[PDB]
Amino acid sequence: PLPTKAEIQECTARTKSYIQRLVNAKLANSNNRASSRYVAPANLLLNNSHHIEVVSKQMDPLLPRFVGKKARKVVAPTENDEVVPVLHMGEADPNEW
Amino acid sequence: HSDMASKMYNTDKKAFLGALKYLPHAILKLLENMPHPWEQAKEVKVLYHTSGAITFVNETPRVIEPVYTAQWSATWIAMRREKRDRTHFKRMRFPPFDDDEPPLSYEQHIENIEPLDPINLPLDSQDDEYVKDWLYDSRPLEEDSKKVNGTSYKKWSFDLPEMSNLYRLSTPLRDEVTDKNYYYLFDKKSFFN
Amino acid sequence: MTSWRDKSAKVQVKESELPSSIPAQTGLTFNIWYNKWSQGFAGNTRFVSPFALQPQLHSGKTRGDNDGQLFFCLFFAKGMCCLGPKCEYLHHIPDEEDIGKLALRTEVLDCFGREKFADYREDMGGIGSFRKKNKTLYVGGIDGALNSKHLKPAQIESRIRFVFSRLGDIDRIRYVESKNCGFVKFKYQANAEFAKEAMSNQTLLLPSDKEWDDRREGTGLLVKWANEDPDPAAQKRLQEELKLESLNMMVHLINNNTNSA
Amino acid sequence: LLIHRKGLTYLHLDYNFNLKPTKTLTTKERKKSRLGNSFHLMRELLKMMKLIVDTHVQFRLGNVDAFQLADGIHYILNHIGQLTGIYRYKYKVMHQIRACKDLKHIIYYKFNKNLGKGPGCGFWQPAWRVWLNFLRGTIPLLERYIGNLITRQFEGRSNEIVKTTTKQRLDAYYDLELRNSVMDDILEMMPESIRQKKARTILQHLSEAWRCWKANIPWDVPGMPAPIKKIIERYIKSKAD
Amino acid sequence: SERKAINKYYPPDYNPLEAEKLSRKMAKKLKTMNKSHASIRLMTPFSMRCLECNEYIPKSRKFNGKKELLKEKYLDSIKIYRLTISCPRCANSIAFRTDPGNSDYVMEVGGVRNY
Amino acid sequence: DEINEPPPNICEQCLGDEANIRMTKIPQGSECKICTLPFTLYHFKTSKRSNNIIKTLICVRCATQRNICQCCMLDSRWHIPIQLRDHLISLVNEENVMTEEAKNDMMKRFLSLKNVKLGGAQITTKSFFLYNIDASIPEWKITDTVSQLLSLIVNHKAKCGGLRFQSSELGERFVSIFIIPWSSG
RNA sequence: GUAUGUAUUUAUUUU
RNA sequence: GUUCGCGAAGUAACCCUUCGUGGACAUUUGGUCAAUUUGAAACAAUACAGAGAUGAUCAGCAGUUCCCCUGCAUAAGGAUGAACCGUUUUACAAAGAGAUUUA
RNA sequence: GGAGGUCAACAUCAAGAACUGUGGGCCUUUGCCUAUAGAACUUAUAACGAACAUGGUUCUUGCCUUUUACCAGAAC
Ligand SMILES: [Mg+2]
Ligand SMILES: [Mg+2]
Ligand SMILES: [Mg+2]
Ligand SMILES: [Mg+2]
Ligand SMILES: [Zn+2]
Ligand SMILES: [Zn+2]
Ligand SMILES: [Zn+2]
Ligand SMILES: [Zn+2]
Repeated sequence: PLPTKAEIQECTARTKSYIQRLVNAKLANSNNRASSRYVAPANLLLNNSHHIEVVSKQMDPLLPRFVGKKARKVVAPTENDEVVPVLHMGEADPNEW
Repeated sequence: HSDMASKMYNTDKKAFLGALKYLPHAILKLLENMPHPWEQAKEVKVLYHTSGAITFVNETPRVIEPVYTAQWSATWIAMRREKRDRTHFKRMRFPPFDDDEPPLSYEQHIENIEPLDPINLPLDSQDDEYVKDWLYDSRPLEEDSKKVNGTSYKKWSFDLPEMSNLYRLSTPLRDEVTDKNYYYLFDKKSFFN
Repeated sequence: MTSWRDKSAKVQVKESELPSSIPAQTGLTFNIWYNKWSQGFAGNTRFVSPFALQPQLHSGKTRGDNDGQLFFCLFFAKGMCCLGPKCEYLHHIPDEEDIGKLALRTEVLDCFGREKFADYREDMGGIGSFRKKNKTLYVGGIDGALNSKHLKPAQIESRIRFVFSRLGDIDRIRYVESKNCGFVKFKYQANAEFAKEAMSNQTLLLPSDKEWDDRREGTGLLVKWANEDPDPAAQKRLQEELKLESLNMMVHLINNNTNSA
Repeated sequence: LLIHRKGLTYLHLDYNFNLKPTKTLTTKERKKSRLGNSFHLMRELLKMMKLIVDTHVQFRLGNVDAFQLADGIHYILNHIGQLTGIYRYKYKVMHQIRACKDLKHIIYYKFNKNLGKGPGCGFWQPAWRVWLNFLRGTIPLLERYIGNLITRQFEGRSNEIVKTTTKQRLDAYYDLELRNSVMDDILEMMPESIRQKKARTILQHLSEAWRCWKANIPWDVPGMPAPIKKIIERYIKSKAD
Repeated sequence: SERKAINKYYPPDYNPLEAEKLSRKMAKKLKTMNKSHASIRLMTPFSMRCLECNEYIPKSRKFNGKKELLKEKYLDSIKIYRLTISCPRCANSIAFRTDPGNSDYVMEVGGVRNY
Repeated sequence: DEINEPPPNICEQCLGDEANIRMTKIPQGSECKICTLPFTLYHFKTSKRSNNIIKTLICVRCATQRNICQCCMLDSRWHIPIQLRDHLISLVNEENVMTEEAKNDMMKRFLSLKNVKLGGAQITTKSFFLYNIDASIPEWKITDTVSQLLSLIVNHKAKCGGLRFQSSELGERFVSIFIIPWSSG
């Protein structure tokens, strides 16, 4: 069966929102006071006993924002959980080939 | 911050390089505020970084257009009168300072020494009697209820006699052409065409 | 108490007296961003501290005491602090109470309020590791005494004992005659850090003996972090201590675990 | 701070913002020490500012005069061509200078009329307007450059650095796509096993067949499976066309 | 820092002839300036044959090599130089002479010429 | 996204007795003291007025793998230094569970990115002359004991300790495992 | 378009 | 410290001053950071070396890398930027002939 | 409560010669037709600015060893 209709109006919705989150996440990153025009306590820690409140700090505009971002190279591991079986279905041939 | 060798400046040094991005802006805002000949010393509002990283001149110069033309043209006449007058006119040498002399601190040398009066003009007592008083003020009209908005200084309004005198003084800079028909093949559309 | 507790801390050095910055002519021209010198490399730059502390004489109450701050002034550990009673940090030798206060935060960071790094350092440099509690200071460059030859090693041993002995409770001391090094070991990590920062680049013998007034020309003695002890004896001794202490905290584990049920 | 931070202590700035070496430089110095148009451009620009602010200073000191001042900053704003050297690092500024000279001519012959050839002058409105607007131009431009210069100065240059095809490296890429495209086919015709030895070998046969096509030599191989010869004939026909 | 550089910043005092005197005194104490020797990159005009590994410097080969002002002076006054070149295969130094009277070179110590 | 979304890991201990706490969140902080990669940083103050400031050191990952506290760097449950808990665990079983860690750089910079966990984590002038001394006890113990009952040198190769009080009169006082005897000139 | 590269340990890690 | 007010005292004739007290106004800054040796700039100098394809002397483009540097740069340079130029054995069989041991 | 401020935030500023709300009818909300109320700022030799800069891509040129930097026109 082809995937109905009201099924795609879902995947399109959630995917669209997610991509917007990535894009807007990026446009606020880089160096342009220009590029920003195209754009909650939330923490129950442990048992929530002490709660939390999270608040951002405004950076001194001159000083570097993202004090820790520094270009460096990394080799990533490949964590192999499971094996994908590779399942397929000469003699005189070499004299040809 | 003139002398800093200390470790305590590890941030301020980082702070300097950052401001290096915003300097040419500060050069603009500084340079459009030049005091002009008839004024002695302009006084500006600077916005500085608390660590002394850089100093912005925060304003934009506003001048009444007819008044500004009057002022500048008055200076024009004074220029001509003075070029005709004195025999030896001496153009100052460039650059003003030699490379080894550090820039002299304003809080010592300059602030004590008095302005040494500017251009202005003799004007006239009788003819200009309306406009002789405030013509050369830094901001020409600040306190008036009728003549100007207020200290925010936008939306000038005048009377007839004043505009008569301003119209009189600005003759050397005035457009002088009284009719449209004078421009025949010189308007824009003849240039585009 | 009668000594330190009552009598307020006194200014070690007048602010105008503090040494200048800009270390001298290690190179050709001075450099503004880094504070170093520019081209070439002069003979390696090290010098004895003009300064030293006097534990009962200088140390006294300060503002951190009333403010209840945890961490100690290192410019006091260097005896160089110019803020006197106005100082933000405590002036006195670490005791067992105060380490009692620090005990929760002594794991990540030293007693002076600086984060520890992981790897120690190539040469066993300034600050240690947060992986391994290291209570043993390597004392080296005993030529901080300059060239005076001494009747026996009891001169070196005795003198050092009377030096670090002030700075905190010493678990053991071994000077080595063959290769010039002391190995000094304290009850507490805190006293080890404080002593390290305190006695680095220092001189020796009496307030006046012999060449004393020339002392400032000396090199000064390295105080660095010490490796383990290779001999089997102390290695047994460590293994045992770790054993019994692990045993001791298993008591806590079963007390709060028993409370867990 | 930006000069020393880079590690160059032998380039001295004077107080007129001239940047001069204090030594004769070994080659690796000249390589480390090449400063771009960001720095140098901004250097020239400040040099202009310092220059004007100085003229007004010497007015304030009483050392000059009233009128000599106005003539002074007129002389600056016209002669920035000669007094600065900004025209080196962006040659576009040559428009303004042309403009700033033309106004000069205009202003004089409506001014010196009836009196004098001498230096007396000092109507500086128009030139001021021109240099000012030019400075409006490069605010975002220098923010972009110096933005990269400094963020690169703290954070290091990007590690990826992919590089596009242009006029110089084109042919190399064309070669590369070709040899790849033949690798695929002649790997997919063969029945199973052999790869790397026959890889290198077959691609060599490619190169040889091309050279022999330049030389008009027919390039018969004493033996070789015919379908491979079909393929190589195909691709070398392509490259030929 | 341009390769073609018109000016060089000098200290604000710098009596130049005084620096010529003090630097003239300084010139004796240094190791490099006084080496009596020299280093030059050059070619071999006449080719070569090595006398150690019998390696052949085939015709004209770049070398980093060493020029020396010879105590001889051709005729009454002409300069004459002696160059040395290390062999690629073995560590061996071969020398030249430049005859101003007979334009071609003549060589010694560690190499022979092909005919 | 990836760096923010995992929430921090903090002990209840060092986080203080305050009911509601305000903490700062910086999207790029210093690197770990361990992995040497950027992360998101959190200030806070235990007390409202407390002078001291708490700064999470390590990552969320570099923590989770080791199952410790980002401010303390103590085990998440037992409040134990890492090099200990794996020793207790290693006492059970026989020889295992030591955490082998990451020398160089991209050894560690690599290692922090795998999800494997780590072994501890996986489960969760009067001279008295002194003799007869065990090599083991520290000088600190001795003098403390004397003080409790009512200045010192030891040699540990020797097993011999000398003691000078500030007055023989103390000598009489204390005279109110050892070989004592009282002699000096 | 005036290469480039290697080495430059002084201050002594417990048997 | 201001203001509203109450009470007491004093001047006073409900006002002026002092005293005591009630109420309102005003309400928690700052730190990722402590001031030279021991938590990390980089060149230079000295010694040795001495240049890609080749018999040789040069133009160069690329390609791979957990090397990067100058550059605003997705341009272009940095010796064609550098490193590369070396170490190298098992999906292993089939047939035949000779020597030794064994139901 | 009035006057202001070289104070801030949030709206709006290039289009069917063009805005918004509301009443009524038809289709079945949209949309069409009809009725009514209010429309600040900017526009006809067309535009917020009675002024006037720079950058990117793509083409055409101009210098002309090559790249930045450029020469002068166009479109986006
Ligand atoms: Mg290249
Ligand atoms: Mg070459
Ligand atoms: Mg290459
Ligand atoms: Mg090229
Ligand atoms: Zn202090
Ligand atoms: Zn040879
Ligand atoms: Zn981490
Ligand atoms: Zn904690």
